[PDB]
Amino acid sequence: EVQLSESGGGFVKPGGSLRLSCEASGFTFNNYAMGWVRQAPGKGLEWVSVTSAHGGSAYFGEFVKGRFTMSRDHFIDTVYLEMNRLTVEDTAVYYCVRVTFYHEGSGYYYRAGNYFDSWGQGTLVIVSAASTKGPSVFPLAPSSKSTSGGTAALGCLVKDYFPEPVTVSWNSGALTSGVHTFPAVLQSSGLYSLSSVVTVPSSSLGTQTYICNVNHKPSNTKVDKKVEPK
Amino acid sequence: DIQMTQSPSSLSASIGDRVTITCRASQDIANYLNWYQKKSGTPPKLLIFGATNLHHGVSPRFSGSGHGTHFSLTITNVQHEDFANYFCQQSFQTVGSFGQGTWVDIRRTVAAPSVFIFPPSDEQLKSGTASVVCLLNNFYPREAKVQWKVDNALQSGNSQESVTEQDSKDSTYSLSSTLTLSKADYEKHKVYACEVTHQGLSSPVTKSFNRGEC
Amino acid sequence: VWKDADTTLFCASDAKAHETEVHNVWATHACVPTDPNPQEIHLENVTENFNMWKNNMVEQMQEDVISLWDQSLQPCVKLTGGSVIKQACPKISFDPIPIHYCTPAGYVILKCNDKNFNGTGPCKNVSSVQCTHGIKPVVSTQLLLNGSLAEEEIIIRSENLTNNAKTIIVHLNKSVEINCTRPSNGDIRKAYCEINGTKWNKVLKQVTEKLKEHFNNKTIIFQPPSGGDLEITMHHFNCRGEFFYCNTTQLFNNTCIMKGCNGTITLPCKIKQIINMWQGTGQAMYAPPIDGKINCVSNITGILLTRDGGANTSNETFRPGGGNIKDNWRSELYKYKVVQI
Ligand SMILES: *[C@@H]1O[C@H](CO)[C@@H](O)[C@H](O)[C@H]1NC(C)=O
Ligand SMILES: *[C@@H]1O[C@H](CO)[C@@H](O)[C@H](O)[C@H]1NC(C)=O
Ligand SMILES: *[C@@H]1O[C@H](CO)[C@@H](O)[C@H](O)[C@H]1NC(C)=O
Ligand SMILES: *[C@@H]1O[C@H](CO)[C@@H](O)[C@H](O)[C@H]1NC(C)=O
Ligand SMILES: *[C@@H]1O[C@H](CO)[C@@H](O)[C@H](O)[C@H]1NC(C)=O
Ligand SMILES: *[C@@H]1O[C@H](CO)[C@@H](O)[C@H](O)[C@H]1NC(C)=O
Ligand SMILES: *[C@@H]1O[C@H](CO)[C@@H](O)[C@H](O)[C@H]1NC(C)=O
Ligand SMILES: *[C@@H]1O[C@H](CO)[C@@H](O)[C@H](O)[C@H]1NC(C)=O
Ligand SMILES: *[C@@H]1O[C@H](CO)[C@@H](O)[C@H](O)[C@H]1NC(C)=O
Ligand SMILES: *[C@@H]1O[C@H](CO)[C@@H](O)[C@H](O)[C@H]1NC(C)=O
Repeated sequence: EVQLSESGGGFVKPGGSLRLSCEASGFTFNNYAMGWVRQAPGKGLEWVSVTSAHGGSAYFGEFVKGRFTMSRDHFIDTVYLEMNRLTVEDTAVYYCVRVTFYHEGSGYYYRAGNYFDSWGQGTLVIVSAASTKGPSVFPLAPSSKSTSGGTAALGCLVKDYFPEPVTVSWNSGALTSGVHTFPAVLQSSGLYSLSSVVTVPSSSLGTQTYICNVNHKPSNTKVDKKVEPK
Repeated sequence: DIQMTQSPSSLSASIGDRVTITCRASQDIANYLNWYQKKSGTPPKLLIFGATNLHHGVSPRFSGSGHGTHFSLTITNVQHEDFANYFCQQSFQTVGSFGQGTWVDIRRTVAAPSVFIFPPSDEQLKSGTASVVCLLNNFYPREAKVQWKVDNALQSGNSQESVTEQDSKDSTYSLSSTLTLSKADYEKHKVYACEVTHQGLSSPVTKSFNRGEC
Repeated sequence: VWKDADTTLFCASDAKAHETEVHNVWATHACVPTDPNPQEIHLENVTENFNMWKNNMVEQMQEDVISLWDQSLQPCVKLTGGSVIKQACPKISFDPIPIHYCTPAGYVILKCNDKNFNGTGPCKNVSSVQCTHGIKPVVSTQLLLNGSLAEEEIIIRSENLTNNAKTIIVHLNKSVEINCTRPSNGDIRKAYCEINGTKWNKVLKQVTEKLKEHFNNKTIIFQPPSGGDLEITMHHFNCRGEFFYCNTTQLFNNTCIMKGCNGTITLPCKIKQIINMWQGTGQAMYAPPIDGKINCVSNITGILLTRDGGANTSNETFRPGGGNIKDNWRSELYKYKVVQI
């Protein structure tokens, strides 16, 4: 059974270099072309690179522009992707893929007409100049003009933290229904910002206490913020 | 060099439906086209290769067709596991390339968003920054437009948004949008409005507040 | 009585001890002299099954040619994965000679003599031989050079012709000369191959008609390879020790399958210092070409093709292939198999 295992993921400064590796097993490594495919946050799959079975040739997606290098080690059935002069736009999950040709007969040579039959689990590369930072938590107070006899919304704004993730519960996990914790957005500052909201009966405001429990492990930050009306 | 364009951008389906995704290449690529499935948390999965060949282990509910520039993926008898993002890929040139993707979500009754606007907390304003948040809660379909207005001036470039995954129970989405201004610029204006456009609304809904108000 | 079997064959040749030509040097040590009077005998009423695509004779020849090239065309610089091998790379004499493959005592080679034998299945006119015919270990892609010709009709060979994944070997019954030249005294790497467009197109038409027999009279189209390594997108071969890369776009030109294109086809070629090794061992770097006229005239005796396929379509599209050099040896060893007494 084919197995592809990536490693070398992590953080790197823009303009910096980072080498990914893919350890292959369950098939004859020397017979197959190998490659890489990535998916950046909020974007689609992107053809990064493929190297021939013989390992003397490699080809790259248009965005690479001479920045990347591939190599393979037949002694340990490993493929490498050296990435240089990385940018924030290169932040993505990178997948190791095995390449199968539509047609037999090319031997060790790479030919057009192929498909990515097997995929690794992927490894995350984050290209950032930011340093570890804990979030500021601000209340999203329920509107005083909240609908009478209806439903009100309140939440917590988790702003300016790095890296991902943060975790958010309400009332220490007591309140779960109606909770929406949104995906973080990457701000121009290079820091992430996230919101968590919950809808509740407007009648419960001024009687019911609502605390959001924010946890950011990288900075070992644990915050509790009571969200009161007005 | 070769651009792959998928259509539609997205579509909804019920269990048991048949749906078709199309892929167009900017030039002839013979049958050198593959289809992949992508679901969050797992890597891409090959479905179809060489335009028409079903990959080993893949359900025959998936089939591919086309030759030249126009291709299609058909999913018969849609199952819950099929709700995913789908990508075409040409392998005709030495360097291959992917389509932009087409995602399939679960059809439900149209639901307009419950809209809420939150002013920046005094706590944050003390830091010299003002974040104005607008919530669009539990709506369907996913398409929604948020338009920030400050003193009725249409904003742009100073907001970001994100959307939840389709809810497993009620099949709805929620959206949060954040307008970020300096404290200076925030104090400099009065009315802050969040204008929401959605299929479920007869006309755009606006929620707003005046800076100095309880 | 006998049975199918695999054994370590030995080779024979007419190599000369005085030659510095590298094939002669290898064969002088590796092979025995040929039999000036070899023993072939018809087998009265014997039907034997052959399978060219599963013939271990091919594997042994592959190993020999790799061995020969290791000793003969060692690069100045070899790059394999994460290592750099430097070795002396003097210019040498290079011109393939025929190699015969022979069975040891206790074995014999059965030879298929059916005039249109396609490479697989039963053969009715069978004979037994001591050794194969003389096979030149010519390494090339797309076009099979300096080989043997089919005796009767053009033969289409494939493990499974309905499976488009399987490679196609077209065996010609009339050869077409390809005249490749790097002329002497701008670019020392610029070369070209000349073919009689009249001879070629007529053969290509015959190949077309033969392919129609197998594919329900469908329209047969030829197209260049859409992409990949240069060694298989181009006609790759070695002439006088120099590695040639020739563009065969003009050879697979459907317009001439009646516009006046009966003239000389001049394929543009390039001699490269850096090559991807057919042996699968990374890339190799050689010194720039020798001075003077570099010339090789060869017989095109076969063609390697891949079929696009397509689920229904009105056409069948074929593109020149190759790269797996084992298939080169298959195109000659197809009618032989080893058996044990
Ligand atoms: C079998 O074919 C060979 C040539 O391929 C020929 O010499 C021989 O005569 C044939 N067999 C008979 C019985 O004629
Ligand atoms: C070759 O001949 C055998 C025996 O008749 C047949 O089974 C096979 O289909 C043929 N293949 C081709 C490509 O002609
Ligand atoms: C080669 O074979 C074709 C049929 O494939 C036939 O029409 C032609 O006459 C043959 N030519 C020679 C020289 O045997
Ligand atoms: C030949 O290929 C066809 C199509 O791929 C396939 O249906 C058939 O089973 C193959 N024949 C054999 C003997 O494998
Ligand atoms: C090959 O081409 C060269 C230059 O075009 C010519 O001088 C030579 O005579 C040709 N050889 C043959 C055998 O046609
Ligand atoms: C090509 O070969 C034909 C023989 O079929 C011959 O008549 C013609 O003159 C050749 N072309 C040349 C010599 O340019
Ligand atoms: C071969 O020649 C054709 C026509 O000039 C050209 O389009 C093609 O790119 C060439 N092939 C290579 C590998 O340069
Ligand atoms: C085919 O040959 C004709 C000669 O009339 C030429 O004009 C055309 O460009 C050729 N097409 C190719 C080489 O693709
Ligand atoms: C084919 O054989 C001829 C004559 O022996 C020779 O001049 C030519 O170089 C050979 N071609 C190749 C590719 O070895
Ligand atoms: C190669 O072609 C030449 C010229 O027609 C011919 O004299 C020679 O016999 C051919 N050799 C083979 C092995 O077909």
